[PDB]
Amino acid sequence: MSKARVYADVNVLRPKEYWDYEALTVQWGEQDDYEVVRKVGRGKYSEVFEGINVNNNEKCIIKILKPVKKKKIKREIKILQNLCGGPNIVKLLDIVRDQHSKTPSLIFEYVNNTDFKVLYPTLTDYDIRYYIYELLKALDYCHSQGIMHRDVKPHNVMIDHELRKLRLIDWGLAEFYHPGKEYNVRVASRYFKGPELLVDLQDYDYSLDMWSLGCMFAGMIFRKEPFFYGHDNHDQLVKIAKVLGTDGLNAYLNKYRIELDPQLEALVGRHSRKPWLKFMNADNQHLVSPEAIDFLDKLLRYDHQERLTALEAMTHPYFQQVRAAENS
Ligand SMILES: CC(=O)Nc1cccc(Nc2nc(Nc3ccccc3)n3ncc(C#N)c3n2)c1
Repeated sequence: MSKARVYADVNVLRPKEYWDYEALTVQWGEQDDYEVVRKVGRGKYSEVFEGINVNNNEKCIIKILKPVKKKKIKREIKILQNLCGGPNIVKLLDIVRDQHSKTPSLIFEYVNNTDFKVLYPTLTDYDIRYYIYELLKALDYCHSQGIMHRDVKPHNVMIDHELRKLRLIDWGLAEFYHPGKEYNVRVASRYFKGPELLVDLQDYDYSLDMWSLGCMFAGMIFRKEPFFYGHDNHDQLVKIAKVLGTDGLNAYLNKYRIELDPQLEALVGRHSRKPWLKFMNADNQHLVSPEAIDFLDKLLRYDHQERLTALEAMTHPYFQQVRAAENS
């Protein structure tokens, strides 16, 4: 049986109303207050437009939900309400609906985000350290609130490079952490799914997000997005193993008394561990310093229990200049 090494009893001492998201009662605003300016994004669960709050004439983000079960939508909302004002946590402005179809839309703060596919490549060594650091404040904060974002990826990290402002967005897949509960493992995006998810280990925790963060951090310094480029869940676990080696995996499996499956276990095969430096070339050599490697290595661990916690990561020597900067 596995659990969390930190923040494990947050939802405990906390009244049921904090996590009993199904007892939530949505207080709907007026749909008109917000007008769609232009489309900017879309997911398999919604469409996203830059909008304008007709009263204050200020920009906003309108997330029009697609047929979602009501329980699911109360989860994304309750969690959002619970994290309001948290370091770098995207702010939920309003909840509205279309009277006829009952189509709901969540109004969020607006961020003039620069696509990561284009942004990331120009970031400097320090920018990387800086923004990862900011993303870490968001994770440590939600983890400390009893919430797993379970879907960390560039697409969900909005960055206004001009203002050097960052926000962790889209808490649809997020979930409340309960000591001992099992969770669906069809979360996160293949390229960021932790090994636990690829081996059916159901009782995971905040740790899952640190693996994803690690994948994100890896792609950034090694300039290889995604880092673990697989074609499907099976290929995902394999692509990982060809890097961390199968022994760590075998040890991982055996420690939690888990057992892969024929085609899977046979698919993975046997692989030696490939050192992190084997991924250094001339397009990233100026970003793969020892502190970077040491920090990455402490995030990308098979065993979710070994991985650094959000709080510890922010103190790793890798971020010392960012921290020293902050103390001014
Ligand atoms: C909204 C959500 O949960 N997920 C979701 C799903 C797909 C795309 C997006 N997109 C998306 N895009 C932006 N900003 C933006 C993007 C490109 C150019 C200019 C501005 N923002 N800004 C805040 C939020 C926020 N919050 C957001 N979401 C969001």
